[PDB]
Amino acid sequence: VNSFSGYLKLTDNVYIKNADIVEEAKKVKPTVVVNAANVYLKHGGGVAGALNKATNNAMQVESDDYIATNGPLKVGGSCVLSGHNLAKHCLHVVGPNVNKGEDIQLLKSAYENFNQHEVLLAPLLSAGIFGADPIHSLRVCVDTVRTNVYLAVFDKNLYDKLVSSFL
Ligand SMILES: Nc1ncnc(N2CC[C@@H](Oc3ccncc3)C2)c1Cl
Repeated sequence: VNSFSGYLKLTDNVYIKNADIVEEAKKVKPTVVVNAANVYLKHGGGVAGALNKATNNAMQVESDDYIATNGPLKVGGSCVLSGHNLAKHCLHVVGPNVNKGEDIQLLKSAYENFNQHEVLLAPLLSAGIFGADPIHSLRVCVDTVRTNVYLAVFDKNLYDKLVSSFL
């Protein structure tokens, strides 16, 4: 038993809710919240901009030190940093950005990072401003992640389409 509430169960291990991941994170304090990161950990907009704003820019400060030491992430890669006031840890995961021309096949590699964590609160990777189809992202999630994932979908209209079209 865990503290996630109001989720619809899609599979043995994937759950989905119409929720703001920031508000969801502040209430649940999950062990891991996933950020929709880019390789530079520049948290300017979308999920990343929202999560970072909720940390009063502490996520960005930590991220800039990470990049100065380690260099950029790979598309499809991840790093574990602090969850600040939102979670114990933040798993920064880089899905391919279609608006930058990145290969969509890298979406599966991106979701594989979730398997290193038993339970996660996450957005749909490569959705929103990353330009991929969220229905495809949900399919890849279900077919790749084996650990327990709680997906927060900000847009109610999108949440209803994802559920109604789920196979
Ligand atoms: N998945 C998302 N994609 C893009 N923007 C989002 N947010 C939530 C509200 C606002 O973010 C904050 C964050 C901290 N204080 C007030 C508002 C935009 C989200 Cl939740």
